Amino acid sequence: QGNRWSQNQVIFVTPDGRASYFERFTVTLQAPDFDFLAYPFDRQKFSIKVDLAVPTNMFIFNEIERFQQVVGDQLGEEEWVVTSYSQEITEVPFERGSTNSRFTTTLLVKRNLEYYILRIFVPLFLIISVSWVIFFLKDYGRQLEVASGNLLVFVAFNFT
Amino acid sequence: SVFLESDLVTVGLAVDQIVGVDQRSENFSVVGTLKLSWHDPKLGFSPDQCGCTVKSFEDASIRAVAGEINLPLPSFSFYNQQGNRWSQNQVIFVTPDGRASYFERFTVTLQAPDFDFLAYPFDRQKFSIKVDLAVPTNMFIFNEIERFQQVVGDQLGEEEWVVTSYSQEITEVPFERGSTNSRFTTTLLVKRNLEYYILRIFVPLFLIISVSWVIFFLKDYGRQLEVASGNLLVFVAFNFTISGDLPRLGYLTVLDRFMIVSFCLTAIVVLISVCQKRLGAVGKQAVAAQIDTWVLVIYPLVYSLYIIWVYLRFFT
Amino acid sequence: APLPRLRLTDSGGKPLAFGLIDQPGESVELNYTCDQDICELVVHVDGTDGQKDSGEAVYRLLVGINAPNLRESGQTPVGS
Ligand SMILES: CCCCCCCCCCCCCC
Ligand SMILES: CCCCCCCCCCCCCC
Ligand SMILES: CCCCCCCCCC
Ligand SMILES: CCCCCCCCCC
Ligand SMILES: CCCCCCCCCC
Ligand SMILES: CCCCCCCC
Ligand SMILES: CCCCCCCC
Ligand SMILES: CCCCCCCC
Ligand SMILES: CCCCCCCC
Ligand SMILES: CCCCCCCC
Repeated sequence: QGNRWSQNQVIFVTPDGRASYFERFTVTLQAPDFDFLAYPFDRQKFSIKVDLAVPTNMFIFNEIERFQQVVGDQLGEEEWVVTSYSQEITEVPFERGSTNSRFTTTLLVKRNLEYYILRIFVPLFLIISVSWVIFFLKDYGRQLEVASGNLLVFVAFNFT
Repeated sequence: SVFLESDLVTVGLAVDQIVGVDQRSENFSVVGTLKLSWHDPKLGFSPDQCGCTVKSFEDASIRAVAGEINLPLPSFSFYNQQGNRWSQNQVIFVTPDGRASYFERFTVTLQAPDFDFLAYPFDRQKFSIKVDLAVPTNMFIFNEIERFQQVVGDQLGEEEWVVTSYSQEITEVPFERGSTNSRFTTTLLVKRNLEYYILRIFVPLFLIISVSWVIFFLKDYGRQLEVASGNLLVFVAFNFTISGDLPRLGYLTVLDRFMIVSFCLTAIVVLISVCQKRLGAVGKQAVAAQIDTWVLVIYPLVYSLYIIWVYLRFFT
Repeated sequence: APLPRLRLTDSGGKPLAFGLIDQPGESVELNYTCDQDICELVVHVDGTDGQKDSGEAVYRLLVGINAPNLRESGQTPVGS
């Protein structure tokens, strides 16, 4: 989606004809497969697809090279946690007929569950307990007043 | 020297202003000046060609100029650059000896995944700026550092980020199509303004907690219940009022943990208050007094133990 | 103020003449004649004998073309 930022872009060739290409990239990718129904307990796939722009009878992806760790480590925490990954070569139909090669990398990801649990669910549980416990009272005016106050507290926490 | 040697480059960098930080995306932006100097007799030159002592090129990169004069020059890049860079006063100038130099004033945004915000707001970070030569070490190598200005310059008024110390260093790193290239690194060590957070957050929180603590001296448990209920709403209101200084990163910091613990204790106060009201209703006032004494003794001990535990697990 | 050094060079820096200190050593003078079809001249005045920070030294410079009586001009600057 839109333009791609590239760094260190180079092609180099030897007298045999052995050639190679390198690029460091930053890119934004469309992903309508996303599905957030189960939020925050949802799980998603981040897939990156590279297609050859030429017919399969001219060029075809044939081997995968692991020149680094596929997903690299970084200091500190991340919002999205990679549980597993994979990399694969396939072939797909091409304009003006025939077929082209495709290389896919896919990351399986989940959220930090402790964040949501501790931040939302425990205070909610305490608020619910507050409205539950007041039914032991036998002075119904106090119970009414505390219920009314607890409802406002609930709304305040919700908008917080 | 039978063996033809390499060219030696003198380099210098100075920072004018840190202009922004993105804590979610993990990058920062900076304004500064860059300077390079070297000597090459192939750049030699005869004054009767122009009647002049200095030849120059303007508003062009080192790569562009190398493609015009068809001689190799020490081109460079910023290693972590994100998007395009804005440049001012860009120039190259050369003498008849072949003594040459480059100048640029820059504004640039740099990726920084090394950031770590667990200890927020008590966290400490590094802003590092890396300049790499785009040519092999056997052609050109950074050899000397020049201090043409103060490395980090002073500005009127306060800043969000305070530089505690800095350093500058030359190293060498592996290069595409083999071999190695030179690297020049400038690193700033930074901390936040602590008085801002302390005065803005922690003192009002302490007063709110004191309000829910002091009410246990009362012996009229209806008043205690009502004040507890009101104080809980006050706590929530203050929390959402300071929500602007609460960055949304997707993981917990120290401050979020303290807020959660405070909220939970404030709600437990209301629960105990309802229990004591019922106990007084049924005619067991002594048990309610004894609960009051226990709460008054216990609660500050719990807060102090939690603070000690946080200090042990996050700062040592 | 101490007497500075004086010299004459073309637009490229090739030296052409140097200043001579007179027997009453309070001024330095220079002289040159034209041989080429077009001559462009540059006058150098420098007091960087050492690294002394003398401060606000100020000198008077008199120059002339086809004016050999520069020592006692008498008339106000004429011509151009
Ligand atoms: C609704 C908030 C949870 C409170 C705990 C409820 C546990 C069930 C206890 C049932 C007790 C009934 C006594 C009459
Ligand atoms: C919890 C807010 C702090 C209030 C100060 C507490 C100091 C400890 C005093 C203990 C007194 C116990 C009397 C029964
Ligand atoms: C979840 C909190 C449960 C508190 C129960 C209170 C018992 C009070 C009965 C008099
Ligand atoms: C700003 C944090 C204040 C937390 C409560 C202090 C309780 C101290 C009891 C001795
Ligand atoms: C370096 C300061 C150490 C902070 C430890 C106590 C944090 C209390 C929760 C905000
Ligand atoms: C990010 C932690 C995953 C869930 C942990 C559960 C602890 C409340
Ligand atoms: C799993 C969240 C609900 C339980 C909260 C208990 C609070 C002490
Ligand atoms: C920016 C001030 C550093 C911390 C000072 C502590 C005063 C409350
Ligand atoms: C008078 C308010 C005291 C606040 C202490 C907690 C912040 C260090
Ligand atoms: C670490 C967060 C705990 C939240 C509830 C504490 C109740 C005393």
